[PDB]
Amino acid sequence: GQKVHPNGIRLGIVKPWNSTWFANTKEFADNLDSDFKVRQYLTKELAKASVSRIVIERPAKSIRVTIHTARPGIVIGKKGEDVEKLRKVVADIAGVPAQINIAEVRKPELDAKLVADSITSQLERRVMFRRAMKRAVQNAMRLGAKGIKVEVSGRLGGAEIARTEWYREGRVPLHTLRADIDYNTSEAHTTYGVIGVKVWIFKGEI
Amino acid sequence: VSMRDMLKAGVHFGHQTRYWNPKMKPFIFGARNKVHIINLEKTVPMFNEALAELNKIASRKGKILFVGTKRAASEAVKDAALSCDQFFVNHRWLGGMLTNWKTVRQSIKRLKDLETQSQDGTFDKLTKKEALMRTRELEKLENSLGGIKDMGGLPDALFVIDADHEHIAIKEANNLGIPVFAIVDTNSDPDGVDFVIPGNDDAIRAVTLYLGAVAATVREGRSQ
Amino acid sequence: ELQEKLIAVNRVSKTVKGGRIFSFTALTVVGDGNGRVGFGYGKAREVPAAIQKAMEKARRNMINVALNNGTLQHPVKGVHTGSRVFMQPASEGTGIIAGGAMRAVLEVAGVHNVLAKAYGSTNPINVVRATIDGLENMNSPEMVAAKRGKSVEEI
RNA sequence: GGCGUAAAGCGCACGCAGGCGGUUUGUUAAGUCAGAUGUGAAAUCCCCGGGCUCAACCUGGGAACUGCAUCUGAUACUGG
RNA sequence: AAGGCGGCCCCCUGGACGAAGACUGACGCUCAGGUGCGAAAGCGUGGGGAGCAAACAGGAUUAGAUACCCUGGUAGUCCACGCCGUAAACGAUGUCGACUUGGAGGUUGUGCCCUUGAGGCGUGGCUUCCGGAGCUAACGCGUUAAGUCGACCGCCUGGGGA
RNA sequence: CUGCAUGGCUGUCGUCAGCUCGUGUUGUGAAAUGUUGGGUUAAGUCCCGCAACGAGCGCAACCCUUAUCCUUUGUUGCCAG
Repeated sequence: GQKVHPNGIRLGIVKPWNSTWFANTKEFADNLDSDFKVRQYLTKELAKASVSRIVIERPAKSIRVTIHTARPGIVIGKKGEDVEKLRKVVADIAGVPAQINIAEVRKPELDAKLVADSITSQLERRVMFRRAMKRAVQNAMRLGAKGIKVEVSGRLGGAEIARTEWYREGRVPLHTLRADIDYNTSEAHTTYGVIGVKVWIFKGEI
Repeated sequence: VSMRDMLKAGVHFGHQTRYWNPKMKPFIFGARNKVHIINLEKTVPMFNEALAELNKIASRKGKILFVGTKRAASEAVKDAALSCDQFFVNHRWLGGMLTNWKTVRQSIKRLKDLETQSQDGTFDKLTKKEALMRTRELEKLENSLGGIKDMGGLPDALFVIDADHEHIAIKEANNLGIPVFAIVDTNSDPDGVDFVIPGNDDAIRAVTLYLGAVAATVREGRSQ
Repeated sequence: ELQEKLIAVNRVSKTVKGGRIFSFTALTVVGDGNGRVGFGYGKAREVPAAIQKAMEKARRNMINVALNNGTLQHPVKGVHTGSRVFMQPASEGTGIIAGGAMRAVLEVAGVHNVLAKAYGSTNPINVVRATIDGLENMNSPEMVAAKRGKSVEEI
């Protein structure tokens, strides 16, 4: 069977939204198309910087991007230098005057997006896929993830037929709404087409 | 520990002839009313042979485990293990207490959560069903693992009332290389048992006699 | 400390509604190069999981055997199921001249010099049973001195 | 090496040739065992040497030719 | 002995088993070739023929129904005397002998016991079901072995062809 | 062009009560046991048993809506006195 998206069923229960601005119907489609391009930019720039999550709010006129990332140093560059040359190409893309922030991520082993990006990276430099999965599971479980499954898919070690090996460890309860199930996803672009990588990460409940 | 005393209990009495193991042919006198009679000039050397080693185990601080999930012998074994401060089993022997210890020591760990977390943190977060759906788990764990809870590792000996009923226990002990002592009726098998002690195991004052002697010779070993 | 071969790895299978659940057996012997030998036989759904379950099952489950200068006492037979197995002590510098699964068992047992021969089946699992069956019933000159109550020039 | 189900127990009996034969003492010495002599061609094989620069190749001495016969003993087992 | 043997009565007759004693004194076991016995069907000569019933006939059923089902029905089934020599003729387990823990029964003898009860204590023979060690690929066999041995015989050596 | 090289997304058996693992144990082994049995439930739901002891994904609950009441708050909604 097909599963509901575990982020999406849990919005306004235990997960919060990422675009958190109000509009009326004139300017709604435009805000969406701005917020798309401000994310489609900041993903392409900060690929090395290890970015979990780009929140956007819109107070007043102005746009306010928070970034969450494993590596604050490489975004802030030196004296900002890089923060401040992000702002003035963001503030074109919005139209309004901008404001970038940063947060850490303390445990990059427990973010779904970063675990997936990680695994997806290793698969493009031709690492054996069972090692790449199984490192990632161990790493989360020694830093106290209550559980974690990962699930790669489709031409693994350059086979001619697609398969999906997956590998749980601990508890991962996806029909429990109360459960914080950090989830995310990534495509590895290899010489054998794409390989897709899901990652769930239970962290406990309420 | 006297042949006089043993005859007053009923240690000579067996099972009916029908139900014998022929491996117990050396430890038999003969039949009356079609019932086998245990030779007690075989018992008394073999009992005082065994209580030699129960003292010599208990001297060097080694843990005895009493076993008796006969309904006759159950309250005897509980009582007679708490006299010497050794460990016991009287509800169900669990398939793989000893061989699968590493797993069982979780449901010990669980019994030492639910006794403490209760009394002392007293829960008083409830729901009210979940107050007594822990009292129903703490009851059912106490029966099963109340005896062995403090043991902290494998025992250095077993003591087994009825070989034939508690055959799972004896069989487990001979994987691990633990010495086994057993009370062995005419109907029972001696083969796994290291020090066999032939005897009635059915009647209650028969059982109380043996545990009398073993209680005694553990405490004398413990005290030194 | 101790030496540890991998003999064989089957894939076995089990049918269900879905189709086939594949699974791997491995088969290992360990030994102290000096007259102790276990064998263990693991199963798991991955292959390195199974070798590991076998290496554990072999360490516990492991038996003594009195060799003589790195070869047998006397010419032994041995049998389990289809596999019959004859082994014969040899002069120094033969090497282990011996079959498939036999050859593993004898190397880590610390036999250096034998003439083996497997008749019958040569199913790896039943041959390492038959080989160990052989080696454990085989009996020293000091054991038979004791049996009969002697200690002669037969010693 | 097998023969209940994989190939394999005659449908069942009687029974001649054949094979096998309880226990004891004596005797015989056919089988059996031990010893001795005769023969078992030379080459070949195997061992220790020697000669071709080495090796193949050649060669000295031995062992072997598990056999057959005759003679003298042994007599537990088999046979008479 | 196997094939097999079933109302009651008579006549002729084979074997088995048990008890106590007497008698011969290894007279034994197995058996290629040989001789005998050998269900049912079938064949021969002559009787018999109720019921049943291959063939055959009609009726149904059915796409068809040369069948299953129905109504009939001939050989055959029965007796006598001959042949045929075969069967999943099977315990799918050659015969003879010895040894190796138990339990529950059945059948048929026999000896001791206030027979005091249709009973208590033993001792033979045949037989049914469980199951131990051991054996076996396993299923299972398991003192009536497929366990541990010995004697003689028969037979097997990929599937089809056959 | 190839869904018969792929990712992603979806239908389907089916909101059916199932599907598995670890450690132990039995078996030369594939495997088995657990997961079966006696009750019961919408439910491998729960209890009792039993060479099994435990764990996970599912079931259930945690979410939205509807069914009664209370508290607060009354315009653009309401009108008992």
